[PDB]
Order: sequence, then structure tokens, then C-alpha cells
Amino acid sequence: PIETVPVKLKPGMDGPKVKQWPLTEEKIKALVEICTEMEKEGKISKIGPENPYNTPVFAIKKKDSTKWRKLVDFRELNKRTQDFWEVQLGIPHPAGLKKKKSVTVLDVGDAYFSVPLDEDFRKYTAFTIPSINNETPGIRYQYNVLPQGWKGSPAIFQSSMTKILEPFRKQNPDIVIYQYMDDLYVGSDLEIGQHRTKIEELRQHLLRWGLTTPGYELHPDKWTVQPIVLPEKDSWTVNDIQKLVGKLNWASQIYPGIKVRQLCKLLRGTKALTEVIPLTEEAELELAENREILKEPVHGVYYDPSKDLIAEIQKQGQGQWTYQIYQEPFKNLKTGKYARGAHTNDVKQLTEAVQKITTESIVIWGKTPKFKLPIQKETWETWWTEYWQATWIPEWEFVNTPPLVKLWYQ
Amino acid sequence: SPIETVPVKLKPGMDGPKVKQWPLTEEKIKALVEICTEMEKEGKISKIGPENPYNTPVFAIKKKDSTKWRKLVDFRELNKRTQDFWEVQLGIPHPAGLKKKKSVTVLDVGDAYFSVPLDEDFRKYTAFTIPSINNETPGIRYQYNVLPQGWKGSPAIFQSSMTKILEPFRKQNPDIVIYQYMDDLYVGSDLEIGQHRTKIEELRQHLLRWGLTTPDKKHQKEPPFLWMGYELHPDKWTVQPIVLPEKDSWTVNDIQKLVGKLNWASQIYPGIKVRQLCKLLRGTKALTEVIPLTEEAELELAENREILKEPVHGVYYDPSKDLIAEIQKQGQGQWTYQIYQEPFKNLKTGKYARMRGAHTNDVKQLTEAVQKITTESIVIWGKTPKFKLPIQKETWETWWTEYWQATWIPEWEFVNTPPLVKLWYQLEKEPIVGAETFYVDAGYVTNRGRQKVVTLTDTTNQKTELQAIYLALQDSGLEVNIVTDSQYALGIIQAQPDQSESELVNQIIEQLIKKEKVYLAWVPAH
Ligand SMILES: CC(=O)c1ccc(C)cc1N[C@H](C(N)=O)c1c(Cl)cccc1Cl
Repeated sequence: PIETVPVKLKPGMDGPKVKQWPLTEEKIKALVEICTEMEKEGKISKIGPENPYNTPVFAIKKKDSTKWRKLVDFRELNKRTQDFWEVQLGIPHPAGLKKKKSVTVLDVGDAYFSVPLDEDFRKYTAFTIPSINNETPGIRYQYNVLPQGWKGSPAIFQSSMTKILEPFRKQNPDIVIYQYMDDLYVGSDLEIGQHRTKIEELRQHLLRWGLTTPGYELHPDKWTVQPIVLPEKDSWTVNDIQKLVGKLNWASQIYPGIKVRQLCKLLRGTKALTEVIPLTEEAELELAENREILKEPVHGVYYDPSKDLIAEIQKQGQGQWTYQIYQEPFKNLKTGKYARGAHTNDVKQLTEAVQKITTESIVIWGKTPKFKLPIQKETWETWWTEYWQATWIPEWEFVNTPPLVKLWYQ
Repeated sequence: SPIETVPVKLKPGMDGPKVKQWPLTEEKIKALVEICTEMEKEGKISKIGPENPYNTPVFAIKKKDSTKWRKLVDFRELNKRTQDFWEVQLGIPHPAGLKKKKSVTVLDVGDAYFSVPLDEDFRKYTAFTIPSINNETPGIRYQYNVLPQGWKGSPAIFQSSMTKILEPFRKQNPDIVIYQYMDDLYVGSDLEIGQHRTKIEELRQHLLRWGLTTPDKKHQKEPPFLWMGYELHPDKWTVQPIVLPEKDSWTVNDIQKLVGKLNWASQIYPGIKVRQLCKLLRGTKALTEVIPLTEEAELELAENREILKEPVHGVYYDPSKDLIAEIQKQGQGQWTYQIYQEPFKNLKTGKYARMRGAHTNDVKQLTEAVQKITTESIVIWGKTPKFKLPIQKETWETWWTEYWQATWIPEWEFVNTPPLVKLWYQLEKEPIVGAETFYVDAGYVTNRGRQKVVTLTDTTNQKTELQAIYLALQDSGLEVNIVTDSQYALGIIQAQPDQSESELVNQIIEQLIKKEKVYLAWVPAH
């Protein structure tokens, strides 16, 4: 077939050998029908016991679709694949995309199967359909074409893409199209009705060039930060003011101009928690000043492409959550809130929150963040695929949320 | 066999073995030659030539019913140099996951490794020398051509090759179930005897079509099969019988092995207990130290002997049925569960006592228990069980609302089998009007003038933060307002434990349950 661009692992590194987390029967079935079809077209090939590598695989469902989708967790392989610089553009980031009234996201993962994979590389793509109760050691395959979800993928298809995206890029240069992994982001400010059709075009304009394309329809322009909040009471008690002094002194870690001296003086003495303190003139003013400082994100905090994007989520209750994206502790680039009344279930709301914060980190910085999840691994590992719809998998860690750090956000 | 070879390579960055053969007694040398000649004559091995610098040492030793020796080859060195392979079957099937058969046979696959071809470009490293005893005489050089015993890749190439051979037969015969485990072959079906025995001989044919040897009827083994600590019948399974000896003197070692067996037995024996037997282990100075059976260790040991008297077995899986899982509280921090599809017809049983964390409550613990079982269900049956829990929806809901961690548990129905899990106490959401306010630091002072100080040196900084709270709890009335600066204490009480491995904590929890209303608040330190 056509000619392969030679791929290599960072010098010194070996292929990934990751364990497949157990899958339910319905899931292995889905994957078995999918892989047989791919096997017949020649995209994947059965392998022997002499390949010791493994990447985990999952079957995730679609929105308004009865179709399953195979999902490969290439995270370990992607960290071990040669650094990718493309001798064409280096595919930078459209700082402008974020300012767009509308952004549509297209899956172009399929473009990838029309291109062969360096032969010596194939072995590293080894994956396993596990068998129930360990009856067998599983059905082993490797890829012959560009796998969806690998980093070298869009790198290698990088040229045929611009070639397909030429009539369009100039037949209407008011459109910003960014490509991240297997996704395509089309942005503009057109009126919602005309935008929706200019996408229909692109779709059609693509099939006829060497690919097919099927999700989200976001609006970055009305996305905002949730600043720190101060309660506004009719009458204050000792408890109220103690909570206030506590929140306030955590906050002064970020905004140093925060004073609590007067507040603190209204609170010296073993007074009863429910004693109502009528406010002093100086304390009223010190509060007024503090609110003012908290009205905007702290000054001079900057996105450094050299550092990792970290995302922390907190369970607020009643189907509510709060998150913060930062690179340095306190130095927050963004903060936000997520709600779905409380009902569906924790794991679902959390998975949906993760997909949304990732989409936004991409649209804004063109990078996915590393999450700190408030859940036990075994529960997450068991259910996340039940709700996942994205085609990438960000990295995550599992943590313990402090009760204070939690309420200091709402 | 006329099968395709699997390509093998040595670990990168190294060469093959170049090991010195050990001087061989002329007699054991004579034997190596009778073994090796018959083999070159079977094409298993073949004579090579000089400056093929590769060499692995051999020798001989015999066993049962013969005056002929067994050849051994020391591959530890080639093994070191050889690449790794995909985990020769990693996982072990749990009996409870099988569907019942009507007839089952186990074919023994002999010298099969010798029936599979070794990659041609690797036989070169499997060279070894057979020394002839005369002075300036031979010293015959050989290399392997089939799969050598005890070589790193043999277990995996064979299995793979076998899987390939058995394929058309499985396609042609979808009724029959074949499970490959090392050298053995369990072949079972739902055919009537005569029919079943015929297929077996059809199979033995197919395997001979590629040179494989198996034993016919009289030399075959019959159920039960004792496999991996289990006992397997066509229609039921069980754990290999457990022996509970009678003795007066029990060493530490004795008790460990006995706790060992009791745990293994609990996968089908509902009710096994080892809490008392385990306590015997406390502070032991030697494996040979004998420990006196506490009066409670005796009872436990005795009740255990009872359960094991009666022999239970597990039923197999019926895919056409739902999986029900049931959990009960068997003591503090002890849970038991049974997995069945038909009331009282257990596929599997188990205990859970994971102390995840230093402090917990029953709701968090039931939740973790439900997680384990779930993962376990998925691995054995590919699906999750529908649970029956002794906790009301409203108790469950009420706690995971106020807990900061996300969690989620599948479909469950409330089962009224006491003891029922309940929340022992609830800290207030807002301060209490007119309840005294204790300000803690070990000591305290209240808005009513009250005061107290205490001195403790045998402490940690955390323990004192908790001491003070206890004191406040101790001296207060039925409704209290407590204020602390300690982030630690708040974290602990705030999570609402009902058990801990901390004495102090268990005393506080007690105060906590007696009180009417309690509000705990935090403020920064200085
Ligand atoms: C996964 C499997 O089928 C299996 C694993 C281990 C053993 C000892 C026998 C196995 N299968 C055998 C079999 N192949 O007939 C078996 C079944 Cl299917 C049901 C009841 C008893 C027996 Cl022995």
C-alpha cells in the first residue's frame, strides 16, 4: 500500500505493558464484533505470544446512536512516543478560538485508517480483548494503520489534512479550525443558524476528499470564572463572623490586601456562638474593602506552556461541584461550577464534569489537564466508561478532599 | 506437527549462552547418547558443527519403573538471555463461573512440546555437548528443533499453537467445551455417554493428525477432579476437604496455617470465624511458641469444626438467570455475603473485613464491600449482581449527600435481616441556641465561665487536639457547641465514624451518641 513515515519511541524507552481492567460481558461482545470487522478490512492483525506489550481497550457508547465505539487508552504509549514536531507548521494554538461565539466539534478519527503505520512500530499497539473468568489469555491484536487516540496519529496525517482543508480555509477564512487528537474544532461568530450550515458544508466537503465525519456545539464567549463569594447577612452572629474570618484568612493567601483586624476585634472573648454582633464602623469598612478585592481574579497569573495544567474538583452536594485549573497552587487560571437538583448519580456527574473541563482546557490552551479526582479508584475504574463519550483520556489521580478547602469555594 | 513456528529473539544487548558442560561419568555419558541418538532420529534435535560458540549444560537422572535415565538441560542461562512473552495464561478461573456439563473427560497431552517446532533461526542458541569418554574422541554437538523443556518460551508457544489446532474442531463442534491447562485438557459436554465418548475419540484423532498423544478410556481420569485447591464434579464443585486436627499444644506456626485454611474454606462455607484464632497471634516471640487456647478461641475453633462437618458444595452458573448478592453484618467490621441465583443455592460465599482507613462507619464500609463484590462479579461472571442490603435507602442517601467523596452503588433492595446498618449520630448543621460553647486548646473555657486544664506528656500533637474535645464532651450537657482550631479533629468527627482503632476516638464516639445536639466548629489558630 502507500508509504509509511518511520516512527520511533523516545531513545531508551520500551513499549507499554499495561493491564486491562476487567470488562463486563456486553462490553467484550461489542468489541468482538467491532474488531472482527476491523480485522477483515485489515486495520488490525492477530498476534502471537511473542509480543509482550499491552494497552487497555474500552467500549463506550454514542449520543443519539445505537453504535458502540472502541476506545483505546494510549496514555502510556503517548508518553513514550518520540516528541512530535511537524516540518510544516508545528500546529500552534489559535488564541482566538476562545473568543468565538460558537465552536463545533467534529470527530475525524476515521481519517486515520487510510494511512499505514511504520512496520516496526505496530508491535507497540498490541491490545487484548479479555475473556471472562480468565478462560483464555484473551484475543490479541495490533494495528496496521494509524490508531485513533495515539499522538503520532494526527502528526503523521498532518499533511493530508491541510490538503483536504484548503478549499475551505480560503473559501471562507472567517472560520477558525483547530485540530486536537482525533477532534476538529470549527469556530466563528456567525449567527447560530448560518453557522450550523457552514459546518454541514465542511462535513460534505470532507467526505468527497478522503474521510467521513460525525457531537458538541459550545459557545466559549459566555464562559466565565466563579470568583470567591462572601455571605451577605442581615445580622451577624459570632459563628458567622468566625466562619468569615476563617474563609477571609485563607483568601489572603491569594490577595494580600485582605485585612481581618477589625473583624477579629469584634470577636475577642468567649462569647456565645449565637450572640448577634452588631457591626462596628471600622469592621463594616474592612468588609466592604475585602469584598472589593475579591471581585476579580488576582493579578498577574500566567499560563506557561512549559508547565502542566492541573484540575481539582470538589463535591459540593445536591448535584453540584466546583473546580479550579492551575499550574501553581493559588495561581488559578480558571475556576468554575458544575450542576446537573441532585439525582442521576455521583460518578455520572463527575464524568460529565471531567469531559467538560477537558474540552475547555483544549479550546483555551490546546492541552488536556491532569485531574485530581475525589473518588476511590475501584469505583471510578468500574463506572467511568458507562458514561464516557469523548475520544481522548486525560490523566487522573485519586485524592481526599479536605472539608475546609471544600467549603472555601462555596 | 506440521505447524507454523513462532519467531523468537534474545533480549537486546546480549549474546547466547557459552556455558561449560560438567564432566560426565562415562555411564551417564552412555545414557545421554541413547537418548540423543533416538532423538536425532525423531528430528527433535540435530548434530551441528564447531565454532558455533553456544552451549548449555546437560546431565542425567532416572525415577520410576526403569533402568534408563531422564535427560535434563539447564536453561536458566538461555532463559536469562531470552525475550519475554505474553503471560502464559494469567488469571485462574473460579469454579463458580462454569456452567454444568453432563459428561467430562480430561485428556493428558504428552511430550507435546516435542511435537511443536522451534523457530529455525533460534535453535542455534539451544546447542549443547555430549562428551564421549575416550581421550582424543568426539564430544558430540547438538541443537534443538522442537520446543525444549524448561525453556522460557515453551509454555507459551505450545499453548498458542494448541489453541490454533483445536480451532476448526471447536468450530465444527460448538456443543463441547475444551479448557487447556498446562498439559491437561478438560473436555466436557451435555451429550449422552455413548455420544460423549465418541467425540472424545474424534478429538484424539484430530490431535494425532498433528502427532499429539493422548490416553484412551482405561487410562483416562474420571471426576471428581482436584484442581487448584478445588474439587470438581460435572454438576457441583467444592473446596478440597479441610482437616481440623485435634491437639492441645498449638504453636504460632500451627495457628497461622490454620487461619490460612479457614480463610480458604470461607469461599463456600458460610459462617467461618477466625477473629479469636487471630488474636492468639498478638505479641508472639517465635514460630515454635505454643499458645494456650483462650476460652473464646476454643468456642470458635469448635463451631468451626461443626460447620466443616457438614459438606457443602457450590452449584455452577446458569447464564439464563439473575445473580443475587446478599450481605450481613457478622460482628464489628465483619461482613459476610453469599452469591446465588436460586434462593439458598450458592455459587459462592465470602467475608469482608477491610479496614480502609483508621476510622469508618458501617455505611462507608458496606459501600466498600459492595465494590469488592462487584469487581469480583464482573471477573467471574461478566456481570454485576443485584444486591440485597440491610440498610434503608434513606440512611444510605442521607450519608452520601453529606460525604465529600463521590460514590455510587448498583441496584439494591432493602433486606430486613438485622442487625440493620444505621447512623448512630448526626452533628448539627447550625449552632445551638443556648447550649454552652466550649473553646478548646489540653484545656478549655466556656462562655459560662467554666474552665479546665490538663497536662499529658505521653502524647502526639494530634492526640491532644482530640483529648481536649473529649473533655469538652465529657463535661457538657446534652446539647453542646464546640469550637476548635484543629483541622485534624474536625476531619475525623466530621466524617462521623462509629468505630476506630483509636481508644480516644471510641470514647468520643460514645459521648457523641449520648448527646442530644452537638455542633462542632473550627477557627484559625493564633
Ligand atoms: C474455564 C473452564 O471451563 C475450566 C477450568 C478449569 C477446569 C479444571 C475445568 C474447566 N472446564 C471443564 C470442561 N472443559 O468441561 C468443566 C466444566 Cl466447563 C464444567 C464443570 C466441570 C469441569 Cl471440569
